Amino acid sequence: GMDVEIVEELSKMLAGRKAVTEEEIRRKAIRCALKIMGARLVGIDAELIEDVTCSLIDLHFSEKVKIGDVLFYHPHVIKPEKEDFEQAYFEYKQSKKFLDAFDIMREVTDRFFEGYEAEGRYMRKYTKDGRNYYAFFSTIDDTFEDVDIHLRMVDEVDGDYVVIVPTENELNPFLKFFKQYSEDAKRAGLKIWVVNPDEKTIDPFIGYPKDFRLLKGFKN
Repeated sequence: GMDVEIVEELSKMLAGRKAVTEEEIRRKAIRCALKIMGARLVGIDAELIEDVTCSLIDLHFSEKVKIGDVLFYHPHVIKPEKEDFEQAYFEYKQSKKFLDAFDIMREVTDRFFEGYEAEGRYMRKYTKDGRNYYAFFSTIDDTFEDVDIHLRMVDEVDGDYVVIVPTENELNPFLKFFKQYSEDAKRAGLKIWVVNPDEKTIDPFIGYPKDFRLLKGFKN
């Protein structure tokens, strides 16, 4: 905990912003919850994230402006200009992509880990014969930014820690991570696996399980 401390971390990330979306707040709330709780995130329910997001929308983005099918939120007499909507929109796309992929990722990862027993939503813990895997669901751009969190996470769990991210359309997201952090990831033993939400497949980007019986579950 606490819910208050997560709401304080979220309010640091959004300082100076004139517009946000609920899906952006929701995504960054899961990432702040991780930063503050680490492994204890396996015990967190969706209701913590509901309460955190409603901190910020219902620093305080109280006032609604609808642009097409997207609901933006802004402060009281702070007026969002084009540039603020454009950034809020870039963040909405990023966040919606993760959020749309989220449940398919947990389906594909469960299927990879059968029949390990499974618990958790935002971090998911898989256990079979006293052997544990810990899966955090994110995106590669987030993982890039949150890399210090993930590097420390590998030593904090009794088992293997894996970040599960979706496929991207461009090369740069995965390519810039490789250039900047692949060696740090290897040295720390951080695993990152890639889910195709369309094809319902999973593939390693960085790192492998330590059981040949799981290697069956990868696409290529």
